[PDB]
Amino acid sequence: KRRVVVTGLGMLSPVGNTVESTWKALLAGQSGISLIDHFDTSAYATKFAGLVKDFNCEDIISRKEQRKMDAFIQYGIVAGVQAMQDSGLEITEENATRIGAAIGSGIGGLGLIEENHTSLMNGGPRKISPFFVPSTIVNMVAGHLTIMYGLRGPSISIATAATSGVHNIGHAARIIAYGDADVMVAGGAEKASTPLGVGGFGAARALSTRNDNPQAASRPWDKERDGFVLGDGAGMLVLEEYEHAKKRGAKIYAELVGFGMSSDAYHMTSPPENGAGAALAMANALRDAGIEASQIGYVNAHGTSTPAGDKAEAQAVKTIFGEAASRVLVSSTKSMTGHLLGAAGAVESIYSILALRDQAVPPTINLDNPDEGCDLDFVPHEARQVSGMEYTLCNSFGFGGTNGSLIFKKI
Amino acid sequence: KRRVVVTGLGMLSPVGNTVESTWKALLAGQSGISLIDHFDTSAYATKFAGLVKDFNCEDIISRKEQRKMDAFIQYGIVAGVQAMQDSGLEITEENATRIGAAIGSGIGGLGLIEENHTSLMNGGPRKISPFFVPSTIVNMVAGHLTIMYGLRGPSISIATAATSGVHNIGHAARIIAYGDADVMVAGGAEKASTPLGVGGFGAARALSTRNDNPQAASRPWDKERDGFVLGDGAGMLVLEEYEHAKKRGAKIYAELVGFGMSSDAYHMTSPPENGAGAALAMANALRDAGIEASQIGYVNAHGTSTPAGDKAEAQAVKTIFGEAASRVLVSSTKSMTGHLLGAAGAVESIYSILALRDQAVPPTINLDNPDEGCDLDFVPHEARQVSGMEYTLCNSFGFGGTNGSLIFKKI
Ligand SMILES: C=C1C[C@@]23C=CC(=O)[C@@](C)(CCC(=O)Nc4c(O)ccc(C(=O)O)c4O)[C@@H]2C[C@@H]1C[C@H]3O
Ligand SMILES: C=C1C[C@@]23C=CC(=O)[C@@](C)(CCC(=O)Nc4c(O)ccc(C(=O)O)c4O)[C@@H]2C[C@@H]1C[C@H]3O
Repeated sequence: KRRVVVTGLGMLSPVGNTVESTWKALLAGQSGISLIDHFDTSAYATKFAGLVKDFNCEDIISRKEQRKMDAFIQYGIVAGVQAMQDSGLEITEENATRIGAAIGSGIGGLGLIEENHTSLMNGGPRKISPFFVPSTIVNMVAGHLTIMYGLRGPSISIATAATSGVHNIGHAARIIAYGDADVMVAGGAEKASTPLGVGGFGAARALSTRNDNPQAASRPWDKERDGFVLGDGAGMLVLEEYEHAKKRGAKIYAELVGFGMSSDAYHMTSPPENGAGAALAMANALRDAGIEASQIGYVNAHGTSTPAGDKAEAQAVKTIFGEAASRVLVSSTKSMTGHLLGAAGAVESIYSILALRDQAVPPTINLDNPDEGCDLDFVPHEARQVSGMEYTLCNSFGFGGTNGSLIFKKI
Repeated sequence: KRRVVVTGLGMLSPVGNTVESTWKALLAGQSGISLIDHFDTSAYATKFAGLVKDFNCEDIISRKEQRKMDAFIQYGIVAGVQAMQDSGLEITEENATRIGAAIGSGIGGLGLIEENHTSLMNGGPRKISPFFVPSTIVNMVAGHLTIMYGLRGPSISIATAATSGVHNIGHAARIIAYGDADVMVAGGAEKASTPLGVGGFGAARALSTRNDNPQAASRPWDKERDGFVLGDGAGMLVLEEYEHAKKRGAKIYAELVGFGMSSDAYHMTSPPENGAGAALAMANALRDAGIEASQIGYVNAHGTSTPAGDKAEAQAVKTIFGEAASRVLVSSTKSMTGHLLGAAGAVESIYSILALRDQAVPPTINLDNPDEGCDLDFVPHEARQVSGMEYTLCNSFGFGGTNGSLIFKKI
């Protein structure tokens, strides 16, 4: 039976352009939310987001290649290179066939979709860029990274809205465990802070409109919450079969032990009050890992800061953890980072892993006045020191009622 | 060890709005390509495509729900309902948790992306539809079908350009075999025949521009070929664990025995001359199925009608089949249907299955003057009667160099 471990990490987020800088900022409760300045937000109900500050790909992507990629792909590539470098893995003719990728995005290249469509409206199809398709489609991060590293193994890209990051990581692990690969770079990337992204999610009445205090906007489980805050970035993990990792002397961050999936079968853009779908996904991951709920020390929640979404997950956690419900720590790092959509489950899996390494759990900031009758410990305001934590669980749910949960185990 | 079989089929294509009507047309060598009339093609270099004729969802999708979905989702839903009905499966509180979906698309809702962006350009973000996001994103076919049927099991959506259909079907099978589900509705849907789709792929110099003879445009392996022909539609299969199918008396079309994946690691929009990536995917599927190349009776090719793409796959088939290379039949149904992109591998898996049932293989029409020095039997012009065919193989390759192959076995 093939075990899967994590041997490399890469990340760009609204609170940092590296894995360690991001983690340090989160443990310090720092918000990465600010006013948007790259497009005129005068007519927009929401005028802020979690932006990647000073993104730099100068020594990573050539000038000729950059022009063929939407920002989401550039972010995904940079984070993937960080992960591959961190892993110390060396690609050879002999193992190239055994290394692949599972990397997705929820919405893909909105920026270049807008640019190409604007061009078409203004001057006809002759003005569409030859790069339109490959610069926008969701699977292009995987495409570029395999070419860059000479990876010939399986490559897939799961696009399940906010569940993407978790599904790609989960299936990369399945692929390795099944025997189709020994290593996979997996994760997600997103850059939806554009007119269509902000305007689109705004049209759905899904975003916080707290323009007067952007850093206090994302407040999961707080009574004054009014929708999610969009965040940009990318998270990538190098997953690897255990004996393969040991043989080459890899550094091992944690083990990936459980992966659960479910569907709400309720409504396209809202969960059932019950949180039955969320619960089933967590139950499935626990069964996959062969452990009980009481063994989980921390749950990095989906917790987007929407009125109904946050309540359903709290109900789901209560259902699954029962008597232990008050003893597990639960936090939503989206309180600081915003919602990275297709990259959310990827960066949040990284947070779940580092929590095991450092035995420290990041807080749900802004939780000033929690919804009434719920006795869960949402790690409000300040990071928490933990002691003999062996397992963490990461939840990611998505439009369409698609759910996913991953469980990581220390060492 | 859990075996996976096919118990239901659903399909909309340019040659028919049902599984049997489509198959009858293909065995008869009928083209489904015609001039586009739903948008003004005056300024477009390519003015034809494979369109779904007289699509009807009146008794399937309510008027209230139709307005929330791009055409690709409406096609995917109709084909999924056809498959679920064909399967005879009855969803209960007891099995709901064991039934899921793996359905994707390569490009998603171009039609409604254009409509929403046009609205934004003309009147600001206030004019974007509240349905923008859920009406366009790739995972919405899976989302709607799970809600419609009350499916609570795993739902994923793989978006790997033209490889989508094969990857979704392959991973649905993996999910069942692993134990995460007993049944999965899997496949793909696409409706990229819009200004951005035709103009976008046209900008890349990837489409045939034979406007004076649209039905002769798609001509895989023919010397006068000049790019692919875009096709719309959707293909869905109900996959099911073997003992589960038998117990309820399901009708069984074929068994899914092998699934292989690879990456070219060559170029974003073209394969290597070698076809090494295509070859590895077929090799992987053969190994997964535990059989030799000589046992395959028919290969339904990726064969899009591009100069370099068709040559690389012919080289790959020669590499894998060697001495048997001239004895296996190879055909590209895209010669009649056009390229359904994210749905191509789904409808083509259906063709691969029916070929086993009927012991008949559809032709590569338009193959008037085959490229020189290649001795493969591409089933030119006319369908072929076969005799003791036990295995078929379906190839699907995609931008980003991502490849996939599936192998189906009779009974
Ligand atoms: C149907 C409704 C009712 C409505 C009312 C209260 C709410 O909380 C929101 C604002 C968001 C629900 C949600 O959490 N969806 C939801 C979900 O199910 C799965 C994933 C996500 C995600 O962000 O990743 C998500 O956001 C909904 C959205 C739309 C309009 C609002 O009035
Ligand atoms: C890089 C080039 C060179 C060029 C020259 C000859 C060709 O054949 C085409 C027209 C298409 C190659 C191809 O088959 N890609 C290709 C591929 O790798 C994987 C999938 C598909 C698919 O359609 O699903 C596909 O189409 C390419 C496209 C672009 C411009 C042309 O001059």
